[PDB]
Amino acid sequence: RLVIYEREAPEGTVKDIKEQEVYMGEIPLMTDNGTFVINGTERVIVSQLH
Amino acid sequence: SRARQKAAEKVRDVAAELLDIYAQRAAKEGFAFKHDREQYQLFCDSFPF
Amino acid sequence: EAILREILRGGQVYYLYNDVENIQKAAERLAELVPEARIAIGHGQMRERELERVMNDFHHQRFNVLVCTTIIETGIDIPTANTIIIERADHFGLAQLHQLRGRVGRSHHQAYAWLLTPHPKAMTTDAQKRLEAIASLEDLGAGFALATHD
Amino acid sequence: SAAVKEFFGSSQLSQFMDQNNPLSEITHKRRISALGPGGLTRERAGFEV
Amino acid sequence: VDALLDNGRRGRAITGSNKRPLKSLADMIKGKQGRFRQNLLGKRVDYSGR
Amino acid sequence: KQVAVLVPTTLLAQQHYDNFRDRFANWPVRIEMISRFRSAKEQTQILAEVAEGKIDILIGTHKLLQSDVKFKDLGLLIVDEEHRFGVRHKERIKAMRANV
DNA sequence: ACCGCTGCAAGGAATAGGATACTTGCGGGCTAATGGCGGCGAATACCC
DNA sequence: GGGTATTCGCCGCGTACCTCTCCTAGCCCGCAAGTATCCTATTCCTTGCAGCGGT
RNA sequence: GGAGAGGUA
Repeated sequence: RLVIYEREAPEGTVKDIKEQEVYMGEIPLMTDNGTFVINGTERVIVSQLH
Repeated sequence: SRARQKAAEKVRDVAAELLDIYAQRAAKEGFAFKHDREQYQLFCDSFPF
Repeated sequence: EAILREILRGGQVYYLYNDVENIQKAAERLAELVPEARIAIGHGQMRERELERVMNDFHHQRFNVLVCTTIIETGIDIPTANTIIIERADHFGLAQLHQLRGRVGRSHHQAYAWLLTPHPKAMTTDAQKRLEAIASLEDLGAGFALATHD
Repeated sequence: SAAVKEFFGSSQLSQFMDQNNPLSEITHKRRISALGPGGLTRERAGFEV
Repeated sequence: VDALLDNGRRGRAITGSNKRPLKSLADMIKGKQGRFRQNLLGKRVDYSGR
Repeated sequence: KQVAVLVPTTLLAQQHYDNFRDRFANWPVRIEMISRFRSAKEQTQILAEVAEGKIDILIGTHKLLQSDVKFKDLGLLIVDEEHRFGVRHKERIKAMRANV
């Protein structure tokens, strides 16, 4: 959602505001067990201890 | 988005014509110019430097 | 501080941006950055009378900093202009880099030239080679070997 | 997409399953690794860790 | 010529693409992959099994 | 030998016209220019007169290389501010006279 | 009364605007490291 | 100046085999210049007729 | 051809 402040008015006012469903990224989904299927292979992220 | 792809080229060859003009230059002989000492010196005099 | 160094000398500044769609915004972006400079706009796509007005008013010192495209590359007079600020020297041909370095100068006054760079790892490797070449050679007689760098 | 695919594809942690059991799957899904980004080094860890 | 014989002996080392510096006539002699340690290191041999 | 001058803009032609005219201020030589800034009625006499040839020095932009300019005896090409002009515009004049 | 002079109709003429196709450059998008030890030069700072 | 301890960064970091996955690069179209034509339309400049002046 | 993960001895 984009806000545009109208220049003529003082600091912080609304000319108009638009909105649309932007798409960004293809996040992998975990399966029902634990596996992330990445390239037809079946990877697993291990928990890191730091 | 209307900036995608797909324009062709090579509507007219250059290489043959460049070779032609270069061969034509290297075939004929250039002009042997004539130089005048004092006439060129009077032109040098017009140079105020 | 580059703009201030030029204006309290008294001459004028070529500030070149080379994108006409946003040069209007870049004008005020520079203008509240230096509130005491006088900024007008000039580029090759105006109505071919306001351009001449801008350049002649520039020629009569009516304002200090000119935001411009590479229209100035046509090699105008007014040696009082003594500082080039190329805002994005990433995308500019090295021969006309030398040409724009020739634009300032023309005077006994010591001209200046700041070539703004983006962050060094962001840019093209070829741009880095270009900028190392232009940072190596700052003399007279160095135009030709700079073409051997081209 | 580049940032998430680089991590899910090529990291020190997103590793290939041993699938030659049910046991080897279910104990490779609980490995507590002390390596990878922000961690210590395979060759450069003392006798204390 | 100073880049030919040993590129990178200078602080400035000229490269090609992707900022990897070129191999010089030092680099086929320098280090752990030169012509000096390779004969001394393991060379795979014919007529063998495992 | 009908010197021909080529520059890649109108402005450089404009300074060159001053330079040529002011330096050749004492010799029987007629020097002119052509660009888009010249009117057609001036173009139609300048380029026609080039065939006649009392103009010996002619300055201009790409307007010279417009496949209509006919120098009666071309003897010298001078071209300024080189790194423009492609290749075709560079040798399109030499196509007229092989040993220019 | 009738050329003499003026104001307006027109017509062409010239010129801005906005197309097109040509050159230089060059990039942008796009397909095609802060969990270690040791030696040594640098760089000391340090007492003489 | 000048011997002398001292520290700090730069760079080396130690067998053989097997398995699996990740890797970047040139160019077409865009941008900015610049130049030419080509209609068009659109105002501008110039001319010629309509109509009143007058002494 | 390289980097990374594992596994054996």
